[PDB]
Amino acid sequence: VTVDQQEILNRANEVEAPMADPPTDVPITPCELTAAKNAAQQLVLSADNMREYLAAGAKERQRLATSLRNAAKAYGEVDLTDTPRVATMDLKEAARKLETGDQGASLAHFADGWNTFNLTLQGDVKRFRGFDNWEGDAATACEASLDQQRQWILHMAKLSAAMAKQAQYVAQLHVWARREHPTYEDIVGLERLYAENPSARDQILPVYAEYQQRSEKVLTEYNNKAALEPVNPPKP
Ligand SMILES: [Ca+2]
Repeated sequence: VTVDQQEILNRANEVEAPMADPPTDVPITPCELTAAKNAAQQLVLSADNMREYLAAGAKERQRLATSLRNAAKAYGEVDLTDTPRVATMDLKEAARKLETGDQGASLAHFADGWNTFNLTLQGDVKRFRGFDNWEGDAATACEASLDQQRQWILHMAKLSAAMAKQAQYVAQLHVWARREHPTYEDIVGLERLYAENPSARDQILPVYAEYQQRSEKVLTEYNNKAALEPVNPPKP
C-alpha cells in the first residue's frame, strides 16, 4: 500500500468534471415517402437513447468520484432500456413525395454533430488513466473501474460515428433516388401529350411503362436501404 490522499481527491474531481454535451439537432425526413419518415424516426429514437445513456454514464462517473473520496476518507479515519425499432404506388404520387421536403439537409447537419461528438469523447479519456502514487488492492480495483468507463466512452464514440454514418447514408440514398426516379414534371409532360394527341398514344405508352417500372425499382431500393438498425448502447 502506497497512498497519496491528495492524488485520490484530485482524480475524483477530474473523473466527474463535465464532459461535452451531446448534440441536440433533430433529424427531419428528407421527403414525404414512408421509408424516409421511418429512417428519420429511427434516428430520433436512437439519438434520444444515446442521450439517456450518456446521462447515466455521467452518474457512473459521479458514483466513481464518490468512491474515490470514500477511499480517501477511510485512509484518514484509520490514520435503461433498448431503442425501439420503427416498423417498416402510382408514379406521380411517388415523384411528388420524393420532391417534397428538405432533401436531406437536416440529415447532414445531424451527422456532423454526432461525428464531432465521437471525436470529442475520444479526446477526453485522460481522466481514466492509472494512478502515479496510489497502489494496493483498492487502487487496482479503482483502476479497473476507470478502465471500464474508458472502454464504455470509446464504445459510445463508435456508436456516435455509426449513427452519423446512418444519417449520411440516408442522405446519399435520397440524392441517388432523385437522380434515378422520373421527375413529376417529366411524367405529367408525358401524360399531357398522351392526353392531347390520340395518334401518339400507342407509341408514348412504352415510355410511360418504363417510367413506372423505374419508379417501382427506386422505391423498392429506398424501402430496403432506408430501414435503419436501432442503435443499442451498452449500459455504463
Ligand atoms: Ca442514372
